Amino acid sequence: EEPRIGVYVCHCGVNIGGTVDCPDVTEFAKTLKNVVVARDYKYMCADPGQEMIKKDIKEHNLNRVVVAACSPRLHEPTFRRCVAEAGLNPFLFEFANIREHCSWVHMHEKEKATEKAKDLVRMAVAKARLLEPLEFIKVGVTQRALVIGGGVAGIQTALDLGDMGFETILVEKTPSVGGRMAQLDKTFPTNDCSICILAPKMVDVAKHPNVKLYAYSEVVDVQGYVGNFKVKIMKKARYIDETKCTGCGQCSEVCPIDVPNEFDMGIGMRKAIYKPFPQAVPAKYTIDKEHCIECGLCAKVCGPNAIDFDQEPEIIEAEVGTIICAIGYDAFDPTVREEYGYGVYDNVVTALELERMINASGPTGGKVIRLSDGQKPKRIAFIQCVGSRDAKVGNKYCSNVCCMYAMKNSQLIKEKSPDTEIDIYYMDIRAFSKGYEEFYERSAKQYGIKFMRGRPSQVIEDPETGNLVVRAEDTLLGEILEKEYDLVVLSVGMVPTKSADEVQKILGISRTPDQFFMEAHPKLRPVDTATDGVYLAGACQGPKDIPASVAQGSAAASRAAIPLAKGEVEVEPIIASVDAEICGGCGVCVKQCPYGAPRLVEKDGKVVAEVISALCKGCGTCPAGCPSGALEQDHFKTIQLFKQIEGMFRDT
Amino acid sequence: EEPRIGVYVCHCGVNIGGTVDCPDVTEFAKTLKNVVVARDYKYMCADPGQEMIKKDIKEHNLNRVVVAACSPRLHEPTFRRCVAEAGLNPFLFEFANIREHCSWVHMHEKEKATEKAKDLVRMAVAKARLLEPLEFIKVGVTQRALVIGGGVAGIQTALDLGDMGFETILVEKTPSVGGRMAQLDKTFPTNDCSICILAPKMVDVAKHPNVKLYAYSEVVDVQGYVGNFKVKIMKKARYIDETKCTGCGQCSEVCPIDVPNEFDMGIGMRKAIYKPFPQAVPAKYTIDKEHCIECGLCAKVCGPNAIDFDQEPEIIEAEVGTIICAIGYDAFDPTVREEYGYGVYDNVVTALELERMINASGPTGGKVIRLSDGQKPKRIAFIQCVGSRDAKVGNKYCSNVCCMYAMKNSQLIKEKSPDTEIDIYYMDIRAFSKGYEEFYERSAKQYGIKFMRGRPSQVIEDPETGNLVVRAEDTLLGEILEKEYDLVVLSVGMVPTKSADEVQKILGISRTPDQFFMEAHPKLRPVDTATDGVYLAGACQGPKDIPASVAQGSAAASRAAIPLAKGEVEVEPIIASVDAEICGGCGVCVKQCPYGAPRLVEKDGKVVAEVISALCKGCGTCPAGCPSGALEQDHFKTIQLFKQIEGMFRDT
Ligand SMILES: Cc1cc2nc3c(=O)[nH]c(=O)nc-3n(C[C@H](O)[C@H](O)[C@H](O)COP(=O)(O)OP(=O)(O)OC[C@H]3O[C@@H](n4cnc5c(N)ncnc54)[C@H](O)[C@@H]3O)c2cc1C
Ligand SMILES: Cc1cc2nc3c(=O)[nH]c(=O)nc-3n(C[C@H](O)[C@H](O)[C@H](O)COP(=O)(O)OP(=O)(O)OC[C@H]3O[C@@H](n4cnc5c(N)ncnc54)[C@H](O)[C@@H]3O)c2cc1C
Ligand code: SF4
Ligand code: SF4
Ligand code: SF4
Ligand code: SF4
Ligand code: SF4
Ligand code: SF4
Ligand code: SF4
Ligand code: SF4
Ligand code: SF4
Ligand code: SF4
Ligand code: SF4
Ligand code: SF4
Ligand SMILES: [Fe+3]
Repeated sequence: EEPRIGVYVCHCGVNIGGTVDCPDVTEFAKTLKNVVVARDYKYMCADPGQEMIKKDIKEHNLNRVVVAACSPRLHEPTFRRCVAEAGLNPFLFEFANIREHCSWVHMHEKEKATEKAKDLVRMAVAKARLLEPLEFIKVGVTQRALVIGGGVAGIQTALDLGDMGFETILVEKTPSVGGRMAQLDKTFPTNDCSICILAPKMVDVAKHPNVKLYAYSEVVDVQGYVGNFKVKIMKKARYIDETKCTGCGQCSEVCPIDVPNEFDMGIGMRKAIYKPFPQAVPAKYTIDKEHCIECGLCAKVCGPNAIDFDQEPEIIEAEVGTIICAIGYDAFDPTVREEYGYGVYDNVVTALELERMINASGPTGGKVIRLSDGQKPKRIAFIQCVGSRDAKVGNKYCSNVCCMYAMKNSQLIKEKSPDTEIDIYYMDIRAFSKGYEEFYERSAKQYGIKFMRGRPSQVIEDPETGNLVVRAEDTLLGEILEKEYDLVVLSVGMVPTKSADEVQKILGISRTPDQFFMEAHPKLRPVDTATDGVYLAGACQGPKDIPASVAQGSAAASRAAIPLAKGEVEVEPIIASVDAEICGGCGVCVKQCPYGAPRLVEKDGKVVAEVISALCKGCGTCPAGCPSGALEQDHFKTIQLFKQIEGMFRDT
Repeated sequence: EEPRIGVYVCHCGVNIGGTVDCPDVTEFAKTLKNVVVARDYKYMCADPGQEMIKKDIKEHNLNRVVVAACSPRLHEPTFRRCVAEAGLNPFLFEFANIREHCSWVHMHEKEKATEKAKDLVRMAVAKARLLEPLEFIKVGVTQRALVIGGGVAGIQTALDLGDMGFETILVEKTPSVGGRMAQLDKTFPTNDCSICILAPKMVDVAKHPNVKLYAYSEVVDVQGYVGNFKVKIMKKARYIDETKCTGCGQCSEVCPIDVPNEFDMGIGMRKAIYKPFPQAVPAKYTIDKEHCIECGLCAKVCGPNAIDFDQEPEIIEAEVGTIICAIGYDAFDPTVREEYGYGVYDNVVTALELERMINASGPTGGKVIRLSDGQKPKRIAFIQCVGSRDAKVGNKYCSNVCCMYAMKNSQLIKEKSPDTEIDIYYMDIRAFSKGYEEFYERSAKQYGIKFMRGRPSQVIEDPETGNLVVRAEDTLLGEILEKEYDLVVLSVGMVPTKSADEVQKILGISRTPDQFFMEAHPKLRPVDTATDGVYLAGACQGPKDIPASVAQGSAAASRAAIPLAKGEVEVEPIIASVDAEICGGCGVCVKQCPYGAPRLVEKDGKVVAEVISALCKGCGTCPAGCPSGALEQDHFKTIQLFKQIEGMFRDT
């Protein structure tokens, strides 16, 4: 049948129309072969736009639709549903990106943007002509979810999913769940005890009938696609019998190797054999082989003889339908900001270190003290925006929680020591949510915490006393201050967790300019990722506080429960297949597929290749590498791409 | 059975122990009748403390436990589970608040705080003896949800729930869904059209097989409890047949009466027969009988003969298991801040009015013009924090979105008119989320938008030109500015929607100090309300942007789907019941219950009262008002409270 194309040019208000002469693109579109209808409209995704496309498909008997608008990554599915509702196969629809790829990047070159939009429409029309109707692959959904990361976000997702009756697996890297919230002393704006409100949830998750918690474990491989993921979990060896482990802690005294306690941010000192924190769930010990010397002194003291160095990590194979990534974040390392002297001056600390110092169960026994002499500081300075809103360190974003935790900890220090003078050096106080501005008002009126508007230039240590001097301009007075302090606290920003690189490669997700994981759309889909069946929850998606993280955990559980509840999802048939009449079995394609989909086989007495459709993810590498042309990826066939290339220069 | 009590005194590190002599309280506790065990421990809510109680319950065959520590509002559930795990009924457990209520408020009066702690332990022990074992009530959950409010939040909740396969009802007050987002032109920080994200969602929700949309309707009554709500929806009369209506609008051209358009904030003029905005869903028309003259001119042009002036509102009865409140918000009315002259000066407008002015489909055709002469403003001033962070107007909170929308609309005005000079008068720029600080950086570096740190003192109009003068201190220079402008935009804050009062009374939910709806807990239950089966989503819970509102919509869908998925929920048994042998049917209790649980009935030839257990929420008002003592609230019986009162002065 002959192509009958409908070209729709969107103005997107003035986002496109303001730069691209949309009516002119529409007139040009009509001059192309097979383009029987062409219209321009203010909002193509809106109800009148979709109804326009639909009505035209029926009235003008179109078999190809071209939408010249935003990015397919945003609305390709929207328009596929719109055309499918009118009876047109969704793979006979072609998107032409003239907004993100044209109007938004060529704002001061309108005539050239208009010319570029015409070529992109022509390139789309060129591919559209040779597109073919494909059947969306209906696949089943394994009734099981996987949550990676055991913090407040991941815990919330697994609790909601388990409460809905869905089998859920929760994988936690460290020996205990709880995340950074377990390291905090109290939480703003209520000043609630962090662990005192988090432990009940850690307990609920550990004994939930629908949640399988795998602590001290890591996801090492994820294969498959939405509804059919095959996941490999490595249950790391603690080198201590899990069942015979009482969790008393008497084998650590003998250990001669001291390791800096990660939980205490490097202030505290733990042993090779240890426990992360007192309220840890599950309550069990672990041997760190990265620092263990295998002297066996701990084994001589250990009664049960739970210690076993011949313990081997177990690889667990599990099948899940959806995956929620909630690996959280790490605190920025301020050593780079050399003028603040972190790592040089003893009394300059990060706010996360301060949290561990304030926390009752911390290394200093809940006592805020100077690391140089052990004395309690009488004067303290908080420096805001450390590692945030700073191009020199590559973090041009706001870490969201630093203004609030700085004011919070200042209140906690005042409650414990009212005579302590506290000054906060800031640019903007961001107390933007419920009770936050009130919390800010309170810090000053009730606790007498002082605020200086001015980002400090440098910190200088007095080598005689260990005291620090903060150099900064009081911008509200137009004068330079040089105030002395007993302790300087750096309000460090949030950065992606160290393992984020590994987790990205395993799930196949992307990152935003801030290096955190990328959501499908900031407003249309805040917890979904462009990768179907993979969602996000918490700080790994971007800097945010506890409630925002808990809300995302719940949101991710809802989004992740949709495929599980439906029990069936539709996946793209943009897969590779071998033309047996052309394949002479050269074997080049076999090793190119990382999923082993193409395989050599005997057919009609000779050897040919055959793609196992289910294992093909649709990359297009093997057809590109096929020297006979027998292999072709549906929707990205060489001929289709060839016509698309011709389209940039001429009509074909 | 004789009470066997176990009293546990917590030190909470030194939070209690540092003020209250805990070992002394423990000694005193042992002198009370029925106390078999009494122990003091550093952290009772920790694993060792919980195991200590569980072990003692079994080893000393205890039937009552008293924990003298923090507030039951924090750990009552924790200790309930702890004792229930040891076999002790959770209602035989009694909390004594000696931290929030004693050690934390009597820090400088240790002796008296110790004496007070002893009395509180004695008061608890006194009630404990007469406590009884109670069993939770199991009720079924109607597999249906109700979403009130058709904004982006409510739409998101309805879509997720419907996508999960749950029958959902979406009630929208105005003739179209979309909310305030529908009124915006673009949305920060992506500068997408509001329609980009919202319209496809409006489209989907209107044709969702599991969602019943009731536009131009209001919930007028809600009765029952979680899983068993009986709701009444009033389908208001549009005076047009929706099934017959095409939504062409030939009628709008013929109608001779002009009504101010609410959607355009009074800056637009609509007709008696109308469609809120061009992209409205349902794409149907409505007749405002408040202004219609009944000339019947619109009926002459309507082909399908849809106009019916004899239309009567229909009351729909529906049964739902859960309810999600997403009624949104209203823009603050700045008339009160008389110094800014809103409602006096023609060229002083609110940012929401500006949104309608700058929207292509708005009254001015997307042209920002002065309302005094129709001329385009060459100089514009944005005043931040209007109606927020201000005690004089009673709004001491941050409205969250004003810094961002002010910078967004300034970018939009510059794209349309680069020669326009824009100055933003602010205190703090709150660009706190992903891409926000970047958006802020961009407004200044790319668009040349200027920022003045100074909350303006007043605006003064030139009566001859209509131009405004902004009086403010440039705090970063310590000088007073008196700059002239062609248009002043007031960045109005968010306040609860007008109907919030009516909805609050229907659902039985509370409000936080900012007048927005109150969440169960800020940190851990951000979308649940203290009223079981009633959840929140969006701006009605507090000022927030679209990304957060969509996330809450999804979060609410997850939380609201838990009871629906379980199909069974439990209810606290701290309810009222009548002792038939004592009740002589005096009828005093009946009218005291706002839920109508106590009812008069005939039993064995005589009249007696009978509480319908499921309708009792457990307030204790009718038993308190019962003159025969036949009515009692389990867990708060008069005798139980009497002993508690005696306990303050002596041992019972
Ligand atoms: C100094 C400071 C003070 C703060 N104060 C407050 C406050 O007072 N109130 C407030 O609301 N918020 C506060 N915040 C923000 C708060 O810490 C976060 O909102 C919270 O930690 C986010 O929880 P999360 O689960 O998203 O991430 P996380 O808490 O970091 O949890 C992530 C979890 O996943 C695990 N994990 C990491 N990588 C992997 C992997 N590859 N595989 C498996 N598991 C993995 C981690 O070990 C961790 O347990 C503060 C932040 C800082 C830095
Ligand atoms: C001037 C301005 C500019 C803004 N710009 C941005 C921006 O650029 N980006 C951004 O992210 N955010 C922005 N915001 C914030 C944004 O408007 C909100 O986040 C968003 O509208 C939240 O939608 P909602 O569903 O929570 O409430 P709403 O949008 O207010 O929707 C509430 C819905 O419920 C309905 N309703 C009300 N009462 C009842 C009842 N009794 N029964 C039934 N239905 C009822 C209403 O008719 C309405 O449809 C801006 C706000 C303002 C004021
Ligand atoms: S290894 Fe043995 S001594 Fe060490 S905590 Fe476990 S049970 Fe106790
Ligand atoms: S064998 Fe390893 S864990 Fe045990 S005492 Fe020696 S160094 Fe410590
Ligand atoms: S939340 Fe506050 S301290 Fe933190 S990056 Fe933003 S402005 Fe800076
Ligand atoms: S690369 Fe092509 S010709 Fe070679 S075996 Fe594979 S499909 Fe056949
Ligand atoms: S196109 Fe080829 S290389 Fe790519 S996933 Fe498919 S079978 Fe593998
Ligand atoms: S039981 Fe209450 S008072 Fe005691 S340690 Fe726990 S939170 Fe603190
Ligand atoms: S989202 Fe895409 S189709 Fe919709 S108005 Fe914007 S550019 Fe147009
Ligand atoms: S003329 Fe009739 S069909 Fe057309 S929009 Fe008006 S009421 Fe609806
Ligand atoms: S009958 Fe009513 S709706 Fe129709 S034209 Fe007259 S005033 Fe307008
Ligand atoms: S978001 Fe900005 S303009 Fe709005 S109340 Fe807060 S500080 Fe003021
Ligand atoms: S108030 Fe008491 S005595 Fe009177 S009818 Fe009710 S239960 Fe009976
Ligand atoms: S105790 Fe309260 S809720 Fe219960 S039946 Fe009596 S008045 Fe109603
Ligand atoms: Fe506690």
